[PDB]
Amino acid sequence: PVIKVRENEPFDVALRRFKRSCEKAGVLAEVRRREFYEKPTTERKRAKASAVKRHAKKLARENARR
Amino acid sequence: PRRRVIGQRKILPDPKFGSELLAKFVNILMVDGKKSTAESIVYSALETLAQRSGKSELEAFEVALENVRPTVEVKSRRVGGSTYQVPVEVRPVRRNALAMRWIVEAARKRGDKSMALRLANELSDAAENKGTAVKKREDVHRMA
Amino acid sequence: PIAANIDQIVIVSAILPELSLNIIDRYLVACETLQIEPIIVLNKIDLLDDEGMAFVNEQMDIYRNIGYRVLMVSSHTQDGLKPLEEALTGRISIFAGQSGVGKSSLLNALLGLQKEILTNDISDNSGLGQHTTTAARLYHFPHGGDVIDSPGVREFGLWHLEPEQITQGFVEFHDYLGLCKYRDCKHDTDPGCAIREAVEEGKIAETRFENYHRILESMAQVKTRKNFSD
Amino acid sequence: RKQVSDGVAHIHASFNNTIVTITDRQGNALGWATAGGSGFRGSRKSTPFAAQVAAERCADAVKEYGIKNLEVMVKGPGPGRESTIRALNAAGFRITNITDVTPIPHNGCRPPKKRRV
Amino acid sequence: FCRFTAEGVQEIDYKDIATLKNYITESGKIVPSRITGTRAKYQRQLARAIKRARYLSLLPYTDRH
RNA sequence: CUUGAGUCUCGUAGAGGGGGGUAGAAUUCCAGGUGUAGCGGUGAAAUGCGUAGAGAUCUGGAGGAAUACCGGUGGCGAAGGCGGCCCCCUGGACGAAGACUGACGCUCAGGUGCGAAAGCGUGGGGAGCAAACAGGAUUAGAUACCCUGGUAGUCCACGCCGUAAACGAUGUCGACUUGGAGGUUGUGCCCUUGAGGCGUGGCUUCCGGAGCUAACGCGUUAAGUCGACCGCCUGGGGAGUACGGCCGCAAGGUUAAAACUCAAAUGAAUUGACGGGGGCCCGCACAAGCGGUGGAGCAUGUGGUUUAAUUCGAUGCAACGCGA
Ligand SMILES: Nc1nc2c(ncn2[C@@H]2O[C@H](COP(=O)(O)OP(=O)(O)NP(=O)(O)O)[C@@H](O)[C@H]2O)c(=O)[nH]1
Ligand SMILES: [Mg+2]
Ligand SMILES: [Mg+2]
Ligand SMILES: [Mg+2]
Ligand SMILES: [Mg+2]
Ligand SMILES: [Mg+2]
Ligand SMILES: [Mg+2]
Ligand SMILES: [Mg+2]
Ligand SMILES: [Mg+2]
Ligand SMILES: [Mg+2]
Ligand SMILES: [Mg+2]
Ligand SMILES: [Mg+2]
Ligand SMILES: [Mg+2]
Ligand SMILES: [Mg+2]
Ligand SMILES: [Mg+2]
Ligand SMILES: [Mg+2]
Ligand SMILES: [Mg+2]
Ligand SMILES: [Mg+2]
Ligand SMILES: [Mg+2]
Ligand SMILES: [Mg+2]
Ligand SMILES: [Mg+2]
Ligand SMILES: [Mg+2]
Ligand SMILES: [Mg+2]
Ligand SMILES: [Mg+2]
Ligand SMILES: [Zn+2]
Repeated sequence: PVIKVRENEPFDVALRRFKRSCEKAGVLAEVRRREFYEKPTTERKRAKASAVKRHAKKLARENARR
Repeated sequence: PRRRVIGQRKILPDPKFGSELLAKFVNILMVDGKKSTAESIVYSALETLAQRSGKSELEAFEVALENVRPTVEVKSRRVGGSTYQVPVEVRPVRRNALAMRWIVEAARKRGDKSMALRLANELSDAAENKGTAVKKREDVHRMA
Repeated sequence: PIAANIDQIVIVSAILPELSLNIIDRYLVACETLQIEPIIVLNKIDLLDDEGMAFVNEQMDIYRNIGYRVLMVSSHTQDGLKPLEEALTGRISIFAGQSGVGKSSLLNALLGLQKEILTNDISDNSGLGQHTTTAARLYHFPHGGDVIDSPGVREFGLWHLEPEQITQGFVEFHDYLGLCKYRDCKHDTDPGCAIREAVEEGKIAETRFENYHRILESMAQVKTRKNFSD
Repeated sequence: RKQVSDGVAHIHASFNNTIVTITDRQGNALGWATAGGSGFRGSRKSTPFAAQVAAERCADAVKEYGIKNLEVMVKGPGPGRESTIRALNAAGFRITNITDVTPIPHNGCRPPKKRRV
Repeated sequence: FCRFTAEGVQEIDYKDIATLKNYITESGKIVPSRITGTRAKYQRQLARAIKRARYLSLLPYTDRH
């Protein structure tokens, strides 16, 4: 979020570090996931589905070679 | 090209200046395969251009096309699912052709009774960044 | 088909259930394609105030200015039916229109059928009325001829009709066929569209032109079905 | 009219409009622009280039204040956040400090329903 | 990674502000355990300590405040 | 009698429960400061708000509700469920070692209790959200989706309701049966120890062997192999309906038919077809180009119209300088 410029620093590098900082916090994803209410049932189902997809991907990572 | 991005073929230099760009110019100006008419027109226009610009007529052609060559142009993209314009840079080989194309069409629009004269006049105004050839280049830069 | 061996249709519209310069135009196009003589009636003028009557007549005249028989009748007060009765005599007339417009009530008033037997009549609620009459029944006119009560309808869309048949259906367009410089003149923005300028100077009803265009574009939406209509 | 010589550029990058204001470091406003008041309307209004325009549209009317350096506080998800300050630097302004002040609640309030688009 | 267990710590202390501040971002957010490498019980102790510190204003809740 | 069951001693982890404080963001509102002309919203708009000064920004205030990050395939609880921090009261589980009692056990018709959300009663509270409703758009209509508002409700106290796809669609308890990779939480030994290696418990996740299953799949947390007890089923509709009983303030809940009607209804899986489902890979399909057609005159074919006859056939691509 907060990025303070130094003396004799090009403005472009300051811009790029500020944007990469703000996107390191994922603030845009935060303000977008809080735009509309999400019933906890849908939240739970999507979280669980993402998790099982992650498990299946990590399984495919190690079942091909073995 | 969906599958094979084929390479472009080579053009032969012009028998009066050995200049690949001049040959490309006459190939662009050509109409109905009448190469001889085109070469007559281009040599006449180059020589009168030389008379106004003094020495180095082939070089005068080079700087004329330079003063109107495009750097940035709008490009269409359907990735969004709707028509989307984007400003993009142009490779040198392509902007050469774009400059030549803009020159020849502008000359045809000029009229005044002779293609030789139209081409020469457009080239002469192009050499000094004028003649509306630069204005068409300027407007497509503004559209970035 | 709704009813056969018909001689005349009477487009029954009413201000309260819905006012639709679009359904009337769709009906006019249809009956023109079917060569049946139409007639426009507007029911329930009792609801409109005298100012409102002068506000509805100066666009009901749109059709009487192209010859269409346009009448205004109040079924509840039996007001101005008498010319409708005259126009109904000795012909076969199907009463058509949206649900709630008063087609059944108009028939009760005109036929003067015995009190024991009357058509179902429920009042409209909120935006649109119920569909009371779900049948098509013939009735013998007292003086002469026959009428037919029909069920109310929502969409009289015309995807079966060819696009040219819609230009023919608008009777105020024959005065300008072949006057467009582009022969295949879609007439919307094509240069030299005669009816474009015709409606620019007020020769044509703007609402009619817009309705023509919008029903054309409606046919594009309903051409999705691959079923056949021949 | 009065040269503070130092100040702050506050941005407001909504998905509909971008609001760029200038003020003293104390929050009393001097000049403010908007992509809406910039002659861009509708989908044309919510464009990054519209915010880039509003940048100068704000910078001009505070030349009398003539703040030399400035710190920018951008808040909002709307497109154009970076382009306003990119344009502002192209106007000769020097950015002392960039910072994001996007309001984030800790689960404080119920947001509106999901649009069944 | 897993420095706490590696030092066999018994309880993480909220009062320390030099040690556990290696576990928050500049925005003051508790860094997840996937990257700090700390273990579950110690991650929970860390979160509780950090919230305690926040309450007594030794650590900021956010960079803004 | 002590092996099942239970007690005691010492510790561990935990959004377990009830009550009370408190914190920091954020929304809204009020008041004030700066200051201009728009704000807001959509695919696009409009309604709406703003010159009395909106929106923006700063300061102060008020109120309600919820606790980003931690956060997890994590934990706890009989289930429903439980998420800031702290205090008070309180339930369960697990581990090591040892002592203690001595079958004290399992299941459970009736019965009792708990029990998401919505809803009901009384009384508070009400920021945001939002059935109903008001309005603007779209549309035949929009009575919907979208937009601007917005009441009950959502929160608290006390009662009532007692139902959910209350689901793992898998009753409880016990025993036995090949393996692998994890997560979490105890604990022993050995290490030079952080590490690290040997073990040994609890809960939990994903594969998979035998075996089982209609198949899908289950697979030591079985849907395997067996015991004990309970609940439930007997084709699809009619119907979880009628009547009666009980319960409820009411909404309704529970128990629960029959007449009548059909030869099906259904579960899994197979092949294809289709999708306003995805992944592609090609094609002058598009893009990039060059020249056209579409306007004019004429040539020619066709439709139509005409005619005594304008012979017949070809009619989306794939008929129309076609048979000819
Ligand atoms: N105020 C008013 N109401 C009228 C008038 N004529 C008829 N109505 C009422 O409007 C309603 C029309 O219902 P009905 O006649 O069945 O409608 P319909 O147009 O025949 N079609 P549908 O059967 O589908 O409803 C009835 O309540 C009728 O009594 C009239 O002149 N004024
Ligand atoms: Mg009727
Ligand atoms: Mg279909
Ligand atoms: Mg909204
Ligand atoms: Mg003994
Ligand atoms: Mg019982
Ligand atoms: Mg409730
Ligand atoms: Mg209540
Ligand atoms: Mg009340
Ligand atoms: Mg709403
Ligand atoms: Mg409307
Ligand atoms: Mg309480
Ligand atoms: Mg049940
Ligand atoms: Mg069940
Ligand atoms: Mg069983
Ligand atoms: Mg029991
Ligand atoms: Mg398995
Ligand atoms: Mg039966
Ligand atoms: Mg019942
Ligand atoms: Mg192309
Ligand atoms: Mg032609
Ligand atoms: Mg023929
Ligand atoms: Mg034949
Ligand atoms: Mg041919
Ligand atoms: Zn026309």
